[PDB]
Formats: sequence, C-alpha cells, structure tokens
Amino acid sequence: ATKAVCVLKGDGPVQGIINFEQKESNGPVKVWGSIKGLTEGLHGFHVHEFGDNTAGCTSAGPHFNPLSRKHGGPKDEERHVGDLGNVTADKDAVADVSIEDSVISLSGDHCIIGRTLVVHEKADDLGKGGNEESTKTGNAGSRLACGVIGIAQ
Amino acid sequence: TKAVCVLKGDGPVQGIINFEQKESNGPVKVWGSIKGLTEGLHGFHVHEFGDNTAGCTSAGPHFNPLSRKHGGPKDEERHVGDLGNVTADKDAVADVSIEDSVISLSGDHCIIGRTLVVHEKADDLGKGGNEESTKTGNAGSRLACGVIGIAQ
Ligand SMILES: *[Se]c1ccccc1C(=O)Nc1ccccc1
Ligand SMILES: *[Se]c1ccccc1C(=O)Nc1ccccc1
Ligand SMILES: [Zn+2]
Ligand SMILES: [Zn+2]
Repeated sequence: ATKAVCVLKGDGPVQGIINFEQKESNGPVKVWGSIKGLTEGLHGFHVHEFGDNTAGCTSAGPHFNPLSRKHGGPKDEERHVGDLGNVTADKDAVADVSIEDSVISLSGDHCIIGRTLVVHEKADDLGKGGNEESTKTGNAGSRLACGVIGIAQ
Repeated sequence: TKAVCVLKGDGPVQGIINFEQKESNGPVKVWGSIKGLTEGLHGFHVHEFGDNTAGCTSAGPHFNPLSRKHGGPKDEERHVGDLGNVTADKDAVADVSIEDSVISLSGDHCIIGRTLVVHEKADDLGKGGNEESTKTGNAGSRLACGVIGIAQ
C-alpha cells in the first residue's frame, strides 16, 4: 500500500488532517480525516496543481487537471483529477471526511503527492451551476485552509 | 522540474526554499532564505515522510532510500537527504545556495512529497566522535520544516 497525508491550515482556525491510502497503483484511494473550524454546510474540496504555499493557498494555482478536462463532481467522467467534490461541516464546525476515489492516485500521471489539498469557503456546484466559472472552479470561492500532500509511513 | 518548500515551526524560524533541476540526470539547485536562526551552522536535511501531523517530529528520519550512514553532501557515504548545514549570521538570516548531485526531483532519489527540516545545531557530517554522528549528525531538534511540493 501507498499512504499520503495532508495537514490543512488556515484562518479560523480552519485546521484539518487528511489521510490517503491506496492498496494497489491500479486501485481506488481512500481519503479520511477531520477538519474543524468550518461553517455549517458544503465546502469545496480539491487537489490543486502546485504544492506551493509560498504566499498561502493562492500559490497552489488551479485544480489539478492533468487530462485538460472541465470541472465536475467526483462521480462525473468529465472532471479534473483534483475534483473531490464537497466536505460537509455540521453545526459543531467539524467535517468528518470519508471519500473513496478512483481518479486520484498516489502513483503515475494522476498522482497527487506534492500537490496541494484545499478546503474552500463555499459549496462546489460540481460544474452544474448556471455560469462559466462553474466549469472551471465550481464557484467554491476562497481557500480557507490548505496543505501539501506528503508521503506517509 | 521545480519544487518549493515553506519552512514553518513552533518558534521564530521560518523560510522559503526553491529547488530546480534542468535534467533528470542533472544536479538540483537549492536556494532561498531562512530567518530567525541563531548565528552559526544549522543541519539541513530531507526527512523521509512528508508528514507534519504532529509538527516536524512526524517527518521521521533522514531520507535514506539506499540504506547508507549519515554524512555530508560532498561524501559518497551519505543519506540522500543529507544537505549539510545552512549558515546564519548575527542577522539571524541564512541565505541558502546549494547545488546537489544526489537529491533529485525525479526517480527513486526524488524528494518531492518528503519534508525539508532545518535543525537547532550544526550537523557534524558524520565526522563527530559518537554513534549518533553516523545517524543524525547530532544536529538536535527540528526548528522548522515543510513538505516539498511541485512548483510552477
Ligand atoms: Se507519485 C508522484 C508524486 C510527486 C511527483 C511525481 C509523481 C509521479 O508519480 N510522477 C510521475 C510518474 C509518471 C508520469 C508522470 C508523473
Ligand atoms: Se518525483 C516523485 C516524488 C514523490 C513520489 C514519487 C516520485 C516519482 O516520480 N516516482 C516515480 C514514479 C513513476 C516513475 C518513476 C518514479
Ligand atoms: Zn475542478
Ligand atoms: Zn543523514
């Protein structure tokens, strides 16, 4: 198995720990952990292209999109590799994250190690929104917290 | 290929370190700045895990894919992660300028997704007079660290 990990940090504190595990290179990636300090509701949850936090989460650039597709939800064929949809915070300000994804990888061209995981201000409309930005960012708004995805023990 | 690392920790130490590799079989240029350091040498290493779960301790040992002993960057007998020391002046600033032929941004020596750490004390480059010299270089605690990420 390959394992990766990401510490999310941002103002609030929006603070999170996200684990990734992939049993085989041809297999799905399990994504799990917790994020605290979130407003109740949906928050867009993406892998961004650069593992660059030089000037904060903005330095990470756009959604990780190695196949040059449009933005979508994780269940869509038409999606960025980085498109992991939304995490949900309850009134406790905590998102318990539990995702399985077949498009991200911890090996190959779709590998997310060394990239940036970001949790966003607003809901990702999964590219079903009523404007042009829907097909690029999903209108998930500002970057609340982020971290670089690293190799784990 | 380009990579970058933001060094942060619990205390005054913070830095930005850039990596550039023109060809996969070529050296990696390492440059940037670290502030908040005491005057003198500070061990400067790539550690095995890009894991900052509980701060710099979670990064584990020096990145050592070839199972060698600790050394300096100009030694054959070194960990891949062994980048020696950075030097802070009385200004508390280390200006970093390294070229290294053993680290890579491609292949089995790749350091992307691992942790860069700047240490409390000098790395003795494995020439110290104790057992720990051949493992850690006696560079002491981890002042600041970050995960090495892919850059634009
Ligand atoms: Se995984 C991983 C993590 C960081 C940087 C590169 C990779 C990787 O697997 N790279 C690679 C292999 C094959 C094709 C493109 C990229
Ligand atoms: Se580079 C890098 C950084 C972290 C993890 C993996 C790699 C990498 O490119 N490894 C590798 C992948 C594919 C082919 C050769 C080597
Ligand atoms: Zn997207
Ligand atoms: Zn070492």
